[PDB]
Amino acid sequence: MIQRTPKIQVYSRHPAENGKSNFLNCYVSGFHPSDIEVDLLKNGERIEKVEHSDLSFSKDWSFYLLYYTEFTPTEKDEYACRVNHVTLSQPKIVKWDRDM
Amino acid sequence: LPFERATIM
Amino acid sequence: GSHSMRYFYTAMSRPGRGEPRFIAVGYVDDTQFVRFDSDAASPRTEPRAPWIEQEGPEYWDRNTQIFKTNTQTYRESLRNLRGYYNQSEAGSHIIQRMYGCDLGPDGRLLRGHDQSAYDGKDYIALNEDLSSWTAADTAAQITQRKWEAARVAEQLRAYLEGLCVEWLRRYLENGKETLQRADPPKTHVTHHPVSDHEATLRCWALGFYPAEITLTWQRDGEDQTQDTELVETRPAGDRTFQKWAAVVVPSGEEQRYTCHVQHEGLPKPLTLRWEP
Repeated sequence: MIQRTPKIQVYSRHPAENGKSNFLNCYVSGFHPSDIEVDLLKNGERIEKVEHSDLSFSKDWSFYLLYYTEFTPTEKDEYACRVNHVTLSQPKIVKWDRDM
Repeated sequence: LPFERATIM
Repeated sequence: GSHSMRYFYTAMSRPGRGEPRFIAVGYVDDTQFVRFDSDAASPRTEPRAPWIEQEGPEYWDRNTQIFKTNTQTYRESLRNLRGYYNQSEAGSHIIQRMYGCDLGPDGRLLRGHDQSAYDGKDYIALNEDLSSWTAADTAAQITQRKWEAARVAEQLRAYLEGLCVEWLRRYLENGKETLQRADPPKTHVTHHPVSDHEATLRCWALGFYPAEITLTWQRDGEDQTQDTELVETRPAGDRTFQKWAAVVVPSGEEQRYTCHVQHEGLPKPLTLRWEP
């Protein structure tokens, strides 16, 4: 079977500003097959109430999903997205970076 | 509105 | 003012973990408006944009009937295709389908689409004439022969030129405040040293709809294609999309570089520079 590994982007809905409520997004895309596990992390710990978009796919047949949760960014809380997929040996962690 | 017929492949 | 409607079907087997899951979603342009999930506690078509919610019980019941029949049809298709490829009963497999209609800025049908795939590979597609099929391999030819016997193409052509277009145009009128509103990108340029002698210029586009945009960097008025890091357009979560493009430049040749932005929402194409 031909399998495709996900691309991962971690970013906020609005420009990030400390102490202002916002949304933390993790967009996974270009993957196949569709089964995937995505968690959002705050200082290494799994965030509880994360939501996600309905399963859809692009013109090349690859799947994409948006995972998101409300959050209030601060100077020193660290955020990340953890992704596992059949194509990956061990989960991938992508850190949230304000300039990315 | 979606296509009304389903056809077995 | 070009518009399209698409439905996206994913059917996935999972041997040892129940019957195959079927899920349908429908879009106008970059806006999803309906879903159906055979796994949901109570499987039924649900609204996913406010402008569809006004449709009556007979719409919802009609959609639900079709998606329930498709759930069962696609279960048989999965069985059939596993056979066509001599595959074992142990692996999981996926059938995908995307179909719909494109309109021009006049609201007239530009063209129709109907394509299916198996395990992420093209399987069978309706040709642009809406009367014949392209089958990818000898397995797909079996599907092609079944589909000619049921006169599928003829049924698709009547739908794509008829109902598909008429309902798209209804949705476009009911959701006109969002579906026919283009929101231009908000844009800026950032500068970050990477070393003493180089810096990163990053050109940002935020808050735009629809997703289609072009972002390019130029050095002395020529395209910097091989040297631009271009990120995939991504959803903000509020209907809008985001994109950036970056170049690493010599210090201080920064002023030789220009970011160019094209989007339907804009009064005029934009040319931006780093503003120290």
